Amino acid sequence: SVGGILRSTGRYLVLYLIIVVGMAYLFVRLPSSFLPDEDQGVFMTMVQ
Amino acid sequence: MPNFFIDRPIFAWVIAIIIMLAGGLAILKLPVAQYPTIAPPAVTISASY
Amino acid sequence: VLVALILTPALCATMLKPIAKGDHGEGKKGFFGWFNRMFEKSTHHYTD
Amino acid sequence: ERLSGNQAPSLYAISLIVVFLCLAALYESWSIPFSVMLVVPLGVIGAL
Ligand SMILES: CCCCCCCC
Ligand SMILES: CCCCCCCC
Ligand SMILES: CCCCCCCC
Repeated sequence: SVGGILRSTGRYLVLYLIIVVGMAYLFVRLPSSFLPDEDQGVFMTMVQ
Repeated sequence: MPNFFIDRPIFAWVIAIIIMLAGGLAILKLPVAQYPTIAPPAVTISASY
Repeated sequence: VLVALILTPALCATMLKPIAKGDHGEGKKGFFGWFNRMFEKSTHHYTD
Repeated sequence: ERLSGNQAPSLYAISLIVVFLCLAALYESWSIPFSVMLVVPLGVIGAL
């Protein structure tokens, strides 16, 4: 199967660029934070 | 070491480029002044009567 | 000294042009030709 | 937030440059390293 891919080549060069553009899309699409909120077994309630 | 890098000219270039790159990044972060701290430090006690 | 032991030798092997036996740049025509003849002559004065 | 924030993209760019250089020293070629460098996007896509 690897031996067959070497004969083609051209097709898998295009498939690679689709993954790189797909990666570039997912990167920008995914929101950004710093550190997630952890369950610490404790919390507080404010009363004003 | 000289004989090693005569046969490996790309290795020799890689060492040089990495040093130059590290230097380029240092120039951005490095502070600037006329002198460093050459003056000896002083403490002043101010009082009023 | 590290540049002189690592980079400088690597360049001298790959970059430098071959110099023929006996050639001290006296054959050059222009300023360099005059300087090379002047310097080679000054070396004989010094050594003597 | 305002002053000193997004500084990751530049350090990622430095990483890929320094990795390419270290690979070039290992294989003694400017071309061969790219055979390894082009595998990075195949890993990043999965994490994303
Ligand atoms: C063989 C040429 C090396 C290129 C050096 C680049 C320095 C930034
Ligand atoms: C390069 C300087 C040479 C001068 C020699 C003087 C001897 C008389
Ligand atoms: C990062 C510098 C690469 C230079 C490549 C030179 C190819 C002959």
